[PDB]
Amino acid sequence: MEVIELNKCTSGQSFEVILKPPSDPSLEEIQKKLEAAEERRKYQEAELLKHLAE
Amino acid sequence: MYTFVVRDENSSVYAEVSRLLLATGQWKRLRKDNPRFNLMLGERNRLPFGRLGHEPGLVQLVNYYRGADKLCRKASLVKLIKTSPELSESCTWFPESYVIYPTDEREVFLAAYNRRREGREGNVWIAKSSAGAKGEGILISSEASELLDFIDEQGQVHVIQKYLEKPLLLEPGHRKFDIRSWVLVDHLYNIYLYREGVLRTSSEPYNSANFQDKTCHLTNHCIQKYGRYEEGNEMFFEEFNQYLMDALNTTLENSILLQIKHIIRSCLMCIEPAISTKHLHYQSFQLFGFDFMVDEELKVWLIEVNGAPACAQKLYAELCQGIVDVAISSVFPLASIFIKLHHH
Amino acid sequence: REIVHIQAGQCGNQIGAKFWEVISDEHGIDPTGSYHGDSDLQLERINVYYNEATGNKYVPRAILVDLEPGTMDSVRSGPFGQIFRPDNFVFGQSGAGNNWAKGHYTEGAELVDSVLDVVRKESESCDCLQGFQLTHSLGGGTGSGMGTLLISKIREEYPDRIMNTFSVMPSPKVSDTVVEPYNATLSVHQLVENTDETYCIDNEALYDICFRTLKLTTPTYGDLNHLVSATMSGVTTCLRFPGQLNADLRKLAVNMVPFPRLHFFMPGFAPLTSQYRALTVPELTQQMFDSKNMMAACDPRHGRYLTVAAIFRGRMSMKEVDEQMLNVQNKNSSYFVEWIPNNVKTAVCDIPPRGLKMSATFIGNSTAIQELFKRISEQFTAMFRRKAFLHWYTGEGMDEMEFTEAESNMNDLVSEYQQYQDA
Amino acid sequence: MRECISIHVGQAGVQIGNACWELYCLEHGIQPDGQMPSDKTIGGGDDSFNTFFSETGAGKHVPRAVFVDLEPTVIDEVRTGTYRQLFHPEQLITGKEDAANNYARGHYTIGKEIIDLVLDRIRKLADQCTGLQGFLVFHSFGGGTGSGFTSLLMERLSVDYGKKSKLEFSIYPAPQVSTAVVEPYNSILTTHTTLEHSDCAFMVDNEAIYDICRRNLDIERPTYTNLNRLISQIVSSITASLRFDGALNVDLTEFQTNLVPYPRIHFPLATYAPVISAEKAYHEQLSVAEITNACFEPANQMVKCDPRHGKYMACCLLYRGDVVPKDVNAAIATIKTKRSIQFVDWCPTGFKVGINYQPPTVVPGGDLAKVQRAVCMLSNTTAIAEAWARLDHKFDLMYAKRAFVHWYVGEGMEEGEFSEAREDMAALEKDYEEVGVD
Ligand SMILES: Nc1nc2c(ncn2[C@@H]2O[C@H](COP(=O)(O)OP(=O)(O)OP(=O)(O)O)[C@@H](O)[C@H]2O)c(=O)[nH]1
Ligand SMILES: Nc1ncnc2c1ncn2[C@@H]1O[C@H](COP(=O)(O)OP(=O)(O)CP(=O)(O)O)[C@@H](O)[C@H]1O
Ligand SMILES: Nc1cc(C(F)(F)F)c(-c2cc(N3CCOCC3)nc(N3CCCC3)n2)cn1
Ligand SMILES: Nc1nc2c(ncn2[C@@H]2O[C@H](COP(=O)(O)OP(=O)(O)O)[C@@H](O)[C@H]2O)c(=O)[nH]1
Ligand SMILES: [Ca+2]
Ligand SMILES: [Ca+2]
Ligand SMILES: [Ca+2]
Ligand SMILES: [Ca+2]
Ligand SMILES: [Mg+2]
Ligand SMILES: [Mg+2]
Ligand SMILES: [Mg+2]
Repeated sequence: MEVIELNKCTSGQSFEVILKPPSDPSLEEIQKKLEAAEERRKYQEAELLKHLAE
Repeated sequence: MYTFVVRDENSSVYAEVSRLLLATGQWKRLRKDNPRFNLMLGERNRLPFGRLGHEPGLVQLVNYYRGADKLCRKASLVKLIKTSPELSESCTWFPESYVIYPTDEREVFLAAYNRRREGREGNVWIAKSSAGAKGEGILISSEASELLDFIDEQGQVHVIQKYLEKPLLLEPGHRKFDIRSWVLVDHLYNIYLYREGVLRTSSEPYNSANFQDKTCHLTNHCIQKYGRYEEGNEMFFEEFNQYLMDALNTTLENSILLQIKHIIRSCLMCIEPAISTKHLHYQSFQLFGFDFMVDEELKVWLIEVNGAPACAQKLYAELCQGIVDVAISSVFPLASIFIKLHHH
Repeated sequence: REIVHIQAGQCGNQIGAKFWEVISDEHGIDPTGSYHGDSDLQLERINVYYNEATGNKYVPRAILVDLEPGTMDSVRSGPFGQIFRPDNFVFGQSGAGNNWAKGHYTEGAELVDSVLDVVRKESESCDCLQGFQLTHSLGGGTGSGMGTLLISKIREEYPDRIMNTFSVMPSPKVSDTVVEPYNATLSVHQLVENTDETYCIDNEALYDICFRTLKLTTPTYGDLNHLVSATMSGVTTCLRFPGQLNADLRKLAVNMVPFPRLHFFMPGFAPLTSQYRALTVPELTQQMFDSKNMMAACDPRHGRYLTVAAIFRGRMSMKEVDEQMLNVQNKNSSYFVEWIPNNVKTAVCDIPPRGLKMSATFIGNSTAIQELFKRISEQFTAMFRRKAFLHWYTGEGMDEMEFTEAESNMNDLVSEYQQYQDA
Repeated sequence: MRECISIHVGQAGVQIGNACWELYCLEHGIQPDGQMPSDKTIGGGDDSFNTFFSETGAGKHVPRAVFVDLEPTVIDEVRTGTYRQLFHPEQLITGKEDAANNYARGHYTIGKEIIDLVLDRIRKLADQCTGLQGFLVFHSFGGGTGSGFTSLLMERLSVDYGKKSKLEFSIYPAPQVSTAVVEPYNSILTTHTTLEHSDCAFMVDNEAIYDICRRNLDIERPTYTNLNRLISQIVSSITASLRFDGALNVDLTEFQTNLVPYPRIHFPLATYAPVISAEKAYHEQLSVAEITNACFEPANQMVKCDPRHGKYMACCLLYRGDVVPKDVNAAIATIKTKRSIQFVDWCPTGFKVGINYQPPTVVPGGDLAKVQRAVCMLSNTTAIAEAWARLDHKFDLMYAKRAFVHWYVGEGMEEGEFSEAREDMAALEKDYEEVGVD
């Protein structure tokens, strides 16, 4: 059980105790997904409005 | 009222418990996957402990201790006994055992075997695995080389344990036996030893010559099927105690049961910090089957601990009722057959 | 988050008027629209149902529709008749003669654009319109036929707003004409497609509660409507008062409707008493789940609950409420589907209704509601197989096919409930 | 000195941020009007508290925080409450109508229309930073906004601030504390989309906080205020290293470095002690040994689960108050001989310890008693996967019938995102199993 890396200041202290040793999507891709979801909402609304016009 | 679920259809013990609960008028059985239960009679394998104790307003209890497999698998029992300082390498009631894969103790086993072959001491060992379910996959041999080849043919972990060459033999018959003790640990980690045990006996005389014949050497009830000395190769404590009094001028309590109680206490106290559900968001109890051997000096030896034991037929009623009184109704009360092993 | 309220036809306007009496009282609003309450909790969410006119007057966001003037003259003469914005009375002179086709296709079609003009004028002055609630019966002509025509025109103009109805289901026990099963079946078809939530108020259950429980030998519509206005106050409590949990119409529909067509709710209320006696929390909880307290004449033990909302009003032990709610589920463990976890929600509001120290309102989405639609479908078929009374409808330009389609769709709805009752 | 920007999203994120900044102001001697009499550098500085607060020429100390919600009622409380003078109006962003407990509505429908405005407001805080470390993101798993808008925000922050660290404080759903029925869906959808974008996430299960409040504070029916003040103490002890002089966890990177050896497995378990009732007139002060021991009691964890049946990958102890290293090592010695503390074989068995001498600050008139010493343990244990299994199972029950799925498809989400998200969680559960089980 060894203590290492003891650092002290007026606010407190920090240290390590060892008990045992061991044995992205782009901007365009995001806006594509957003717009694909928006167009699917637009499609469903147009189907609704078409159904209502009937 | 109270609710429970059943997830091991193959449990003889808890089918009877379920039957008792229903016939109190205060328990209702729900479907297997209804999460709103008070009590879970869980599956043997992959039990979802992580889903227990998160139902608002339900006190939840389960009939298994998470982590008790450490005691109830032959491999981990050996590792537990060796590496637990409270059991230590110096433990005197567990036969010399080694875990062998086809961590691994292949070399240290041969080192003690060499001392035995050089010493001309009795050098007979038995190799088994908890994966060898019900009378399958056991080899007893006086040659270490022959034992290992048996392990390599199967693809699972085995333990090599010193076969007890000098067992206590019942008379008449010159015949081997083992002792099963049932132990209930409740949610408070009280340890309750059921008053009644059973001796599983061998029907055929013990023969120290050939270990090729595994019938007078394996006491397992399934392997015996027989019955001429006792009904079903089972002798109960009243008879065995009367035998010990008549043939050996001693009692079951003095010569054997004090040791059995010591061994049960030692094993279960050892793993208590790792499995206790005191201060957990759900509670456990479990019924255990401890298997012991007795040698000719009336020394008791632990062979294995079973985590999902069956019971002797004429004892199902009493013991299952005891499970309800002590383990279930103590948590869920409605509107002794056990010996409490006191500890810490 | 404003709500626009519409009430159509005789039933719709009489139950609507009582709704506004009750919630005006709860919010401290007198019959002249002046606030005279004693708690800021009364005004905090008052804009959900009222506009603020100059002079600190509150005006219901309410539109009153009918094809004959009679019931709306009664409302204007009624107790709170003067709070309604006079421009929001929209009525004809012809009537609809208890005839869905007159409400939906002929007489109603002449009036509906005027109604939509008023609806549009209310929506335009909404900071953020939540949606619409319609009160109406399904057994007559104006509320049933013109009401569902209105719902269809509102959805077309506001397809992204929530549409809710309180719909009174006909019963032979409290019947005006024999054609009610025709009118109700044509309406259920509309509601299946164009509402997000329908509170099914069964005149059979309302009658039975008045007769058996309230011990009223001869119930009147006034007596049935007391039960409705109290239930309506309960179900809208979580929209009208600064209760936590932050519930608007859409959040309510999201939590109550797991499949779009299965949005027909069984409401319930407790207490119903034939009194000054203190009602304990166990009693409220037991009663609100009792079939005898439910306003759709369906036995909940004949099906399974998909979702449940339970609203407690008054000052009571929250811990005792949670306790009793968890208790009632265990006594009814079979009757909740196991494949929607935690499908029972409990809400509390400190403001009790008038004259009660505490009460509880139940909203169940139960598969047992299929019993209501089975009753109607039986009564529909008994007449329709002999084409009885059909000339009243074919004389308004309808074809038999349209009756066949509406019957098919209702029987599909029934089998849908049965399918999830066994899942 | 390196700045940290806090972002609070949805009702849970906003109300918790209120509790946190209230506590920070108490901890740093900042009054509700933003003045800080002890800060003798007027109008500027690079002290440790400046990582969270900027300064005007008038001496106002201004949180580096954005508050985002899709309806205005929660943030309107900020604008009118005790600390209204603290925040610039541009920092408090509200929309018109909320996500209705619908991830797809927060992420796609409404997210699309407000995300650029949020980024613009965040950019304006960033433009005031001489060396931005990155972001602390507070949100529920279960809310439509907390789940759906946060996941969109996290994606765009990676695009706009690719080199910056991102930490989460996430409220995990519990039915005791008011829940929507679809919160399992929202939790999985947001964890899937956010996983690649979070460097370290601190999950708080409302069930655990609820239970600590009932059991230790003797509160029969905890409110959000009760819950949020307890949560803010834990947050404060996690962030105290960024706001005070110190040598442990001094920048956001150090959280990954110390707690997260495998990027996907970035969910440390927080345990906190002691929680003592203020109404408790008689109170006996707990020792370093005792508060350290309490760190291995499931009853004090921010997520109920059993570390004894998992394995540790890292473990930090953060003490506040009257603690010295001697007592910590003596306590650790005793606990290691008494408890089940198993590390994975490829990690050193040990503890990084940080001590801050200022004892915990508590809100005057609140429910927590002022104590002479407290500790927060951050341990990355595989036992926290129990919380993933619970959630994944509730998701499975509903999704097998497609219950409520039409609400999400109706907002333009494809049904495939559900199974995609669920298969990612199944892989996450497999990662935990591979690390932790023998
Ligand atoms: N601990 C805590 N949890 C909260 C708080 N507010 C809400 N929650 C939890 O957060 C979840 C609800 O999500 P919210 O944050 O309220 O929803 P939202 O992000 O505002 O999204 P919307 O659906 O648009 O309202 C539930 O599980 C609540 O229990 C809070 O102040 N503290
Ligand atoms: N070290 C040893 N010395 C002598 N006999 C032994 C022994 N180990 C095992 N045996 C015998 O072999 C039999 C079976 O052993 P074991 O109990 O390990 O296998 P098992 O799990 O398949 C049956 P059970 O579940 O009833 O214990 C025992 O009844 C015992 O008689
Ligand atoms: N008229 C009402 C009233 C309520 C009430 F009061 F808010 F509970 C509700 C309701 C809301 C809700 N929430 C959840 C999230 O917070 C917003 C309100 N969740 C639920 N439930 C029922 C099924 C399980 C969830 N139901 C619905 N309709
Ligand atoms: N509960 C209740 N039901 C009513 C009331 N008035 C009519 N009904 C029922 O509603 C149906 C008649 O429809 P009605 O509203 O009178 O016709 P409309 O004016 O054309 O919409 C029948 O089922 C009646 O039993 C009422 O005030 N209360
Ligand atoms: Ca005309
Ligand atoms: Ca017009
Ligand atoms: Ca300064
Ligand atoms: Ca990144
Ligand atoms: Mg066995
Ligand atoms: Mg009429
Ligand atoms: Mg919100």
